[PDB]
Amino acid sequence: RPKLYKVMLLNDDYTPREFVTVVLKAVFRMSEDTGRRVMMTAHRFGSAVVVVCERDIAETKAKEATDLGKEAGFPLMFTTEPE
Ligand SMILES: NC(=O)[C@@H](N)Cc1ccc(O)cc1
Repeated sequence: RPKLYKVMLLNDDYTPREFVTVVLKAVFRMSEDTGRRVMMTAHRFGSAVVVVCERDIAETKAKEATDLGKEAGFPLMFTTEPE
């Protein structure tokens, strides 16, 4: 029985709010609306659960989404943690 992993969106003071949104759309197939809501959830409370899936997939999507911010000169960070 594989363990499932939460992909966590973390907060920072630098990454633009709308950039986080379009990342969430592109990588996690969220709409504009859901993207804003999740993005703001991290914005206020420090973090937010984006998705929960198999480990290897969680790691892949966390890396992709983080690399988008990274190569843009942003500290945007997606992590995985187990449940
Ligand atoms: N520009 C800002 O004010 C950031 N707090 C926006 C942001 C929200 C959520 C995040 O996971 C990351 C960044």
